[PDB]
Amino acid sequence: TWVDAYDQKDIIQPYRGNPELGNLATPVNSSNLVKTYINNLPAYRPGLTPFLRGLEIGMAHGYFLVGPEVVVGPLRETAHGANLSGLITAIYITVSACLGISIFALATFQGDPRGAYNSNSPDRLRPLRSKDGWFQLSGGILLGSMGGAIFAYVLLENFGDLDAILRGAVNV
Amino acid sequence: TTTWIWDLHADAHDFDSHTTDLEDISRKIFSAHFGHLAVIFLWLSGMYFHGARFSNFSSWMTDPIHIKPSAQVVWPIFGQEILNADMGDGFRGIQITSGLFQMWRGEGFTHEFQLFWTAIGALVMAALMMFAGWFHYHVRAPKLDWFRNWESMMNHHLAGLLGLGSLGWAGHLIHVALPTNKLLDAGVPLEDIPLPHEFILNKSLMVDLYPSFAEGVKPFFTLNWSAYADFLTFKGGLNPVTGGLWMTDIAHHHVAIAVLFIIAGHFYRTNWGIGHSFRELLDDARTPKMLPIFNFIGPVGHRGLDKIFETSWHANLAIHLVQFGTASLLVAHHMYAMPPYPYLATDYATVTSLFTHHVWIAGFCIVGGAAHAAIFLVRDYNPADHVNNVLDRTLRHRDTVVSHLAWVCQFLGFHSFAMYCHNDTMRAFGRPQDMFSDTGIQLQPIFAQWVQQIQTMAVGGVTAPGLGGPVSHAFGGGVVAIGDKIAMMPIQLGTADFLIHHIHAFTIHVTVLVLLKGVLFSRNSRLIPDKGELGFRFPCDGPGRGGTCQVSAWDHVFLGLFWMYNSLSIVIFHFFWKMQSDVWGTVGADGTISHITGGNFAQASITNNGWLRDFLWAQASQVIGSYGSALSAYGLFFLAGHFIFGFSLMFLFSGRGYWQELIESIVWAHNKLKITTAIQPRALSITQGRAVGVAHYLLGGIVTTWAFFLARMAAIG
Amino acid sequence: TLTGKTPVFGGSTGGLLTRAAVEEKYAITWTSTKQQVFEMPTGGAAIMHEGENLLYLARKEQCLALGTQLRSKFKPKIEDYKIYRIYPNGETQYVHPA
Amino acid sequence: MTLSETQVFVALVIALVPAILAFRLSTELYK
Amino acid sequence: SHSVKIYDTCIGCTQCVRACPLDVLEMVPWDGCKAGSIASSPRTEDCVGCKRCETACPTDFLSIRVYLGAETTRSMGLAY
Amino acid sequence: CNLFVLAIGKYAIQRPGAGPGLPELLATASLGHILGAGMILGLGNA
Amino acid sequence: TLGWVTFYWHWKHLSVWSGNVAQFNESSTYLMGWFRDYLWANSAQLINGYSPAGTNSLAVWAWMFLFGHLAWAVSFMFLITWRGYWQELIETLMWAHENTPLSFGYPKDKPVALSIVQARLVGLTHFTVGYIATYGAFLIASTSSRF
Amino acid sequence: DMTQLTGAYAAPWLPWIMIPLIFYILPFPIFAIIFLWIERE
Amino acid sequence: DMTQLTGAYAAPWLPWIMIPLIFYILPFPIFAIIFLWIERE
Ligand code: F6C
Ligand code: CLA
Ligand code: CLA
Ligand SMILES: CC1=C(/C=C/C(C)=C/C=C/C(C)=C/C=C/C=C(C)/C=C/C=C(C)/C=C/C2=C(C)CCCC2(C)C)C(C)(C)CCC1
Ligand SMILES: CCCCCCCCCCCCO[C@@H]1O[C@H](CO)[C@@H](O[C@H]2O[C@H](CO)[C@@H](O)[C@H](O)[C@H]2O)[C@H](O)[C@H]1O
Ligand SMILES: CC1=C(C/C=C(\C)CCC[C@H](C)CCC[C@H](C)CCCC(C)C)C(=O)c2ccccc2C1=O
Ligand code: SF4
Ligand SMILES: [Ca+2]
Repeated sequence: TWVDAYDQKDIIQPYRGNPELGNLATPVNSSNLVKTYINNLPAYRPGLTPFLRGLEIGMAHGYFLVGPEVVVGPLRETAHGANLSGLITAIYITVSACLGISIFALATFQGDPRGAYNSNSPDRLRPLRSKDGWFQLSGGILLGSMGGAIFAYVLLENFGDLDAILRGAVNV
Repeated sequence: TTTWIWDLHADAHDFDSHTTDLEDISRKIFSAHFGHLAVIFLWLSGMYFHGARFSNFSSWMTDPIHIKPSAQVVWPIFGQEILNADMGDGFRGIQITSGLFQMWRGEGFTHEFQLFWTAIGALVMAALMMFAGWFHYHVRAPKLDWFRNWESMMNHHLAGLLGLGSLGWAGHLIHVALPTNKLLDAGVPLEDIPLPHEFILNKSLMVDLYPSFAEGVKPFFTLNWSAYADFLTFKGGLNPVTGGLWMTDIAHHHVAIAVLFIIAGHFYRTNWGIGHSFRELLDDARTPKMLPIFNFIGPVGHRGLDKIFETSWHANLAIHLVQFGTASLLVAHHMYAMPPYPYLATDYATVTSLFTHHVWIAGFCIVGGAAHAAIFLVRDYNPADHVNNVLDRTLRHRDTVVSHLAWVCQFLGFHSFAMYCHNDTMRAFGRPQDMFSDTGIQLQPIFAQWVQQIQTMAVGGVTAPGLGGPVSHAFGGGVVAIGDKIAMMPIQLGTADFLIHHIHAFTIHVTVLVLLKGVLFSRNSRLIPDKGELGFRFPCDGPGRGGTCQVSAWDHVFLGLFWMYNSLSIVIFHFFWKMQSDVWGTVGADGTISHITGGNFAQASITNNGWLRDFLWAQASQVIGSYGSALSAYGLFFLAGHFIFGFSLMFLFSGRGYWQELIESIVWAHNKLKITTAIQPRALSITQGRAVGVAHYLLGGIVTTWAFFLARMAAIG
Repeated sequence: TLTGKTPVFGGSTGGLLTRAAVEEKYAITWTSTKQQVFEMPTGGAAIMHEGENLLYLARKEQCLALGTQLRSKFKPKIEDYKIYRIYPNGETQYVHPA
Repeated sequence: MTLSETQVFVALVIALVPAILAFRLSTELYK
Repeated sequence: SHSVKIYDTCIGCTQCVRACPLDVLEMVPWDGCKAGSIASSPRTEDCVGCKRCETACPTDFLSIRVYLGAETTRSMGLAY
Repeated sequence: CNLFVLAIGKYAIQRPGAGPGLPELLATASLGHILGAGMILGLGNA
Repeated sequence: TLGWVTFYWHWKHLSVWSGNVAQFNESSTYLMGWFRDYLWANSAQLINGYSPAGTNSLAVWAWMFLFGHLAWAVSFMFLITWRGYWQELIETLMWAHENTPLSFGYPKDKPVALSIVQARLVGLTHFTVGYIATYGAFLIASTSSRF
Repeated sequence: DMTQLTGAYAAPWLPWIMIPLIFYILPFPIFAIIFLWIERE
Repeated sequence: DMTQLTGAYAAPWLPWIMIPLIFYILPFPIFAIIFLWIERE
């Protein structure tokens, strides 16, 4: 009754062909579409310097973090005040997150680290295995998210001239 | 010891705890079900007898707008006859909130002998149930292949129990309840109402109420069914005299579902080759036979699942308790919004009590469905039957299921409840424009508002041209008024309704999280790899591994009872405030609606302070100002429910090691005066102290809400 | 140094984690006389092979709970199970029976 | 009158369904 | 780690060794009781502290006592 | 009537268990009265 | 016990200071009189410190009143639910973190549930903070708004 | 109306963002993705 | 006076800077310093 179980093909497989590992190979973690997308995100893109990983992660993140306080925050009744409070929110979150990245690296990499950053760890999802990769990612995320936030701030502060550009009103 | 006394009452009705033979277990179950039917028939005999002998039912049937229903009189001892309140019509009793009078009027009852002969028939059929339980156990008990005939049981319960039950009730509606309620709504007094057999003997007496009866049963057999379209109607809306549903819609309902259920009772193959079998339906639900969206369920699929239903009574009790929760939740939501009984919707004490009762019945049944799901996995589940099927694969990704549920519970708790704490803080600051409100930062429930607009546009008649009125007036349409009292009106949904619905989604998802983690980790976990060998119900596995208190599947049912209580209390509080604020009230002589609490749900229910002040503090003035009046039993039950809640925390917060060392000193003082007993005084066990603490917590909290709901609605409702 | 077929198993989310590769691991090896279904301590059902088996587990309590099931839930009993502790440098220590 | 804003947003949401089905047809046809 | 002490009231019934899910306890020959054997705790660094051995001990008071000590990864029962 | 003839013309094709014959006639006649009642009422209003 | 002591001191003195010392004398002999005339009657301006009608100087005491009711309720989680429920929940969260991409953090200290003694202490701390912040807000706001 | 691009249709902000997205924001990422696809070894 | 936080006491700019410093500027550096103190080996 159970003898022909595990003989027909199944789209759910043991993770890395090992049924003793505590994971499964699903379409969400192991299909060709999600592996092409996730492994080419700047956290995982092969060959990148740790700083350039941080710069792309920062520039994407600081850009959208200006957004929420501009539209729904306490300064939202005036345009110039809402853009400033959205910029300061993205600045404060970035400094706090990059302080957390730095003190993570100062705490984890003391001798041989415990857990996923140990020298024996086969953690494919956590590949930044040295402290100089973490400090360069910290500086990359800081500079990228500061730049992405002030880019969103400059676009939103000049929204009246930027809307006139995108409607051809500058050609009068 | 005294532990044997408590263990005997707890080991009473679980039958596989004895010698486990399935045929003898199935026979004790089949005859105990006859005994529980005799208890229901004995309780139904009491409600019809107290309705026939101790009521104002004949007085209430004359004018049901100004008479309060009473069916319980109280003896004059200890001064307790103050609870006999004036109901109108000179009758002194207790205002009942069960709605028996509105049920009996819609069924066709007109006198107090018809309720008497219904009470005799329930007293007779209770004696017939406790003979069938004796006969089918002590004399002629069936054997196991009779219990395992699923296809015959499904065919006989769809077509025979539900199909012939609702066809037979459609016979009572058409020949008794349709003429009796048509004459009552056209204003005919109760001396002039014919007794319900005269609508059959005098066939001509039903001709002038329904002219299609002169043409007989002949259009039914010739499929000229449109001849009957005056007593079987697809109307919709409410009766403007009673506020109930149209009785001709009720008859055509119980006709259409009768044909649909008798058709459903020919689906399964029993003795004649025709039909589907349960095994062939379950052995085919697998890859590659399913849709390609469901390729994840694998090649075995549902193939090993029919051995569950061959052997496990607990697994069938798990499904059936869940669906009685689904049915009782439908009974709660559909009977307030489509009120099916005459003069029900304007009896606000009854609409409150009927919603609240059937919500609470459903919530206990859902916890029992998860409790007996965990009993099946511990006791009845054999892993050899389930290799790579949907039961085995669910247990092999239980860490993904519980951790994804734990995330969405945290998301729902932040994005529902912490927005109330945002709103409390913004209002205290004097920044109401920064609140989540209809006048601040709006959260319009646009998908529910879209459904309400669809449900109104469907009748006209874009997608249901056959109705005249709406399916419910809660969706749209207009105001239905009975006796200058609102029966049902459109229920507007704003930011306060977006927030409370995501509170409900939060508290249900956590209750699922407590119960599903108890079921999925009932046999083993990374902490206790042999948890199933310790049983379904055990206190812990010692203070080691950090501490393993409440790892058993029983203790997750214990924690799930608190979370069900917390979930359903907010559900009935949402109902009680929103109906008083936006639905119930009075149509004035001007033409304007003045609700009970005046429309304050939209602005005050968005903070915790408004629920404390405008709901809890304001509306409890009837239950605390009831001393020295007829509602004083509610005032005593209000404080009594507060007592048992605080009393329950002695059992929940403490442990039995304290109480056992406290007992030895009292055992010492009893021994110095030579009055010792043989049965040795023990503290309650760790599981007994949890069971006592959760039972008194739920009793204390529900009785408090019951006294608060019923004292307010018996005064101003 | 450790012989045995891995039991037929589709994998689960209850198996080995980061601790198994960086601190310590455990393996239980037993012989069976027939192909039969057992319950994994990590949840679910696996199929042991006729002959020598080998299963890697995360805790020593999971291997001893499997050996308790092998001694008590199968006729004939499976008593010959050996439990090892595997260190990340490959150093294998024989811990049960001692 | 012409389309409403809810009609345009319905068409944009529905068009994600042939966008996904063309992606899985393109990757099935080959690389 | 925890501390598992075996006292000389042990009647050598081997029930603590059968109850232990971590194989902490074994029987050694003693000549101090009728059964000729006493419980010992050699692998006490594997003890999780479940106290299943004390639940199994028939001697009044218990011949085996577990003292919860310093928490390690093994004594906390962590698979992660 | 023409739906009952359709039932005995296209449901000697669909049924694995035929003959336990007597009762799949009663099933095929029952489905003819079901599809007959739906089509007569369907054609009754077009 | 100190709840019963300070309830009696406050209700007797609120009756003496208002001149309504008689109203203490019929109502203090039954428990509804403490419930209706001390707890319910003196809560009226405290819970109106902010409302849809506006905010006033009792708003910090109304907010602390709900804050104290909240901390008392968080207490019941630590006192009714015990350890091994939470320890098995943390293993599923430790599973989810290890198998989630882009989550580069990893706990240096292994996450465990709070110990049996610790959550009796944590639950008693939330109970006590919830006890004192509730009554302390009620004692200030009911006395200072009546006098 | 006559001095700049407007739209008298439903959601007139949609061409305001879609034509920048389709024609000069997304093409260089799409050209870079296609370039990495045809150069990979 | 009634529209914003003012101070009619000496050095009213002191709560203008001390409450930002004490409550949301300095705590995350202090939490980071304490975190490095309790994690160091
Ligand atoms: C650090 C690192 C890390 C990471 C990375 O890296 C992470 C991540 C994850 C993911 C994966 C997920 C999803 C996300 C979410 O949604 O959720 C929220 C959260 C958050 C938001 C958190 C996050 C955090 C971030 C990332 C960081 C930040 C930091 C700051 C900013 C700094 C500052 C500094 C100063 C000094 C203060 C998760 C989660 C969870 N958690 Mg988990 N994390 C962690 C941390 C932590 C800690 C400490 C604790 C204790 C409290 C916990 C807890 C928890 C719980 C209960 C849960 C859940 O439920 C979830 C889950 O599982 O689902 C499924 N967790 N997380
Ligand atoms: C059409 C015939 C028929 C009918 C009406 C029923 C009805 C019932 N069966 Mg079922 N049963 C049937 C055929 C039928 N059975 C067959 C053929 C099998 C073998 C496959 C079974 C095997 C079976 C088992 C193992 C069990 C039942 C149970 C039940 C009860 C459901 C639980 C309940 O409380 O219902 C709700 C009750 C009502 C809706 C009220 C109406 C029911 C009345 C009071 C029953 C007595 C009247 C009369 C006998 C029914 C009308 C027939 C009469 C006109 C000739 C219900 C009385 C359960 C039970 O409770 O047993 C006592 C149960 O455990 N049945
Ligand atoms: C059709 C419904 C149904 C059926 C047939 C069963 C049957 C069973 N249940 Mg299940 N269960 C159900 C619903 C049901 N239950 C529901 C709704 C819940 C959620 C509360 C549960 C949760 C549950 C748990 C947690 C357990 C069971 C167990 C059992 C088994 C033994 C029962 C026993 O010995 O208690 C005998 C009855 C009592 C001891 C009565 C006590 C009930 C409460 C505390 C008192 C009533 C309060 C009252 C309404 C308030 C008035 C107070 C006033 C009088 C002062 C038996 C197979 C047990 C078992 O052994 O499974 C292996 C077990 O541990 N059930
Ligand atoms: C839908 C979808 C999705 C998603 C996506 C998303 C989520 C997006 C995002 C987006 C974003 C999130 C974006 C970002 C952007 C950013 C940027 C692009 C930035 C830039 C920057 C700059 C430019 C800056 C500069 C500077 C500096 C650096 C310094 C100095 C100053 C200045 C300002 C000059 C996916 C794919 C999943 C899938 C499919 C669909
Ligand atoms: C589980 C559900 C998750 C819920 C997530 C909730 C997150 C926060 C919700 C805010 C998002 C929507 O919030 C939306 O914002 C706009 C802009 O302020 C509000 O806009 C409204 O208030 C602002 C006040 O300045 C005015 O500019 C605007 O004229 C008015 O319409 C809308 O009332 C609100 O609907
Ligand atoms: C108070 C308390 C006790 C003590 C409670 C006890 C001992 C219950 C005693 C109840 C019995 C029924 C008292 C009555 C004894 C006789 C039955 C009296 C006969 C009276 C009849 C003639 C009416 C525990 O044992 C306990 C255990 C675990 C956690 C918490 C607690 C806990 O809080
Ligand atoms: S405190 Fe009680 S329930 Fe918890 S481990 Fe100890 S004995 Fe068991
Ligand atoms: Ca503002």
